[PDB]
Amino acid sequence: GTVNWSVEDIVKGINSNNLESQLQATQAARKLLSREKQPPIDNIIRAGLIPKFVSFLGKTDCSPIQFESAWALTNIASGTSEQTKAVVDGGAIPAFISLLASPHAHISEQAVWALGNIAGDGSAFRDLVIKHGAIDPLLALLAVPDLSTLACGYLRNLTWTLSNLCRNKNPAPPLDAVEQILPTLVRLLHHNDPEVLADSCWAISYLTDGPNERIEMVVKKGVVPQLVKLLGATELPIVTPALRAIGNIVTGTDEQTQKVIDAGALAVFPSLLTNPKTNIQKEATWTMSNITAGRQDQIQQVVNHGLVPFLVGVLSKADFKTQKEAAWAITNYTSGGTVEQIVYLVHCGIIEPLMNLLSAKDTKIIQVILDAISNIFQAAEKLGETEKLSIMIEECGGLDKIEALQRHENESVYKASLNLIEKYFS
Amino acid sequence: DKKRKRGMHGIESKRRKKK
Repeated sequence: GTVNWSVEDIVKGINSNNLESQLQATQAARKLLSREKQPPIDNIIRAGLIPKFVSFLGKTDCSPIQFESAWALTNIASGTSEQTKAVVDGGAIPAFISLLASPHAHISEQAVWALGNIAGDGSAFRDLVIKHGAIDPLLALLAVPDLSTLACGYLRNLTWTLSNLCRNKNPAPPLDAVEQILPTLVRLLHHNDPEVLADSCWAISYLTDGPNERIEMVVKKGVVPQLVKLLGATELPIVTPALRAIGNIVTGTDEQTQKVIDAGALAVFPSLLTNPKTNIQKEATWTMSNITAGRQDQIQQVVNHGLVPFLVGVLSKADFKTQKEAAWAITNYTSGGTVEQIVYLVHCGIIEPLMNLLSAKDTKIIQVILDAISNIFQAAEKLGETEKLSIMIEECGGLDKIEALQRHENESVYKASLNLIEKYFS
Repeated sequence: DKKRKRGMHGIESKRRKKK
């Protein structure tokens, strides 16, 4: 019937004055665009069909052609920026927003999907969707006493589209729109469906990536405890965005970080710092580095949860990027910590793995490690233990590496290493 | 001391419907 039509046939059917022929041709187009291999998006665009599909969106009297043209346009907007732009240039945004109020749930769902793709292109189309007024009808779709009454797929598509309205930077979404969306996001963040939870966590992670004022908007809604709970989920697709959000949050002020600590996040980190997914270990160690950049009481809470041996472990054996984040964690720790906390760090066996990392090719991590070693030596100076630390660094073969760094291409490395060997290692 | 993400993988921003 409508299977395997040529673009030529589709054009001939859409250009007839027969509404049913147009319906058949539009369904054929939808089926072309929903095939698994190489959907002919550009051929459909070049045929001039987008304006006709957009016009079909407004045929309230023919519900099926509304649905079919909505689906076809959704799939065109799913492609490149140019193809999405072609959909927007056809006037599709206000037409889809009008469909959001359709009495047919499959048609409003399809409009939700289309707006999601359009907004997902980037900041400009996101803000253009917001300017046309999509947020009010979108949120109205979710204004029900219990989300569990909504169809699973309907709710999932709504959540994903909302997440796309929170997505992208330069610029971030309008602050007023974020304020309008956040309550519904919190509600979705407490829903029992894993996909809804994943997309809500992604939305929160987008909103928390920016200046501390944005983080404050999110944190004021009290979502941090729920984020920690989700940080402990079995579903990796949930843990990943939850951990991203928690990290973003701890990039902010010390009080915002303390909200994460008080919610119990640190208790989850023994798993995260040994998680078998490299990305999880990397994100978790980055989060750790930003916590050890906090107050001394926050460093102390890191100590109390027994996380220092886990940092020693990550520094000893892990993907190199994770090791780089761990080096940052150590340098922040040693710069902000007390002498007692730095001594504890040394008693956990930081020196040997720290030295093994001085043979690395990355120049920046060398700078970081030399800064950490310097900090530890300042603590030792306060205790008169500089000589014991010198011996300890020598016995594991570290002095050799430090000396070899004197003859290094980078100037900062040169200065730091020469200063270290001159002031401590004779 | 605090380092932000941009300083120096996500889900797909677009979804094609195949149903």
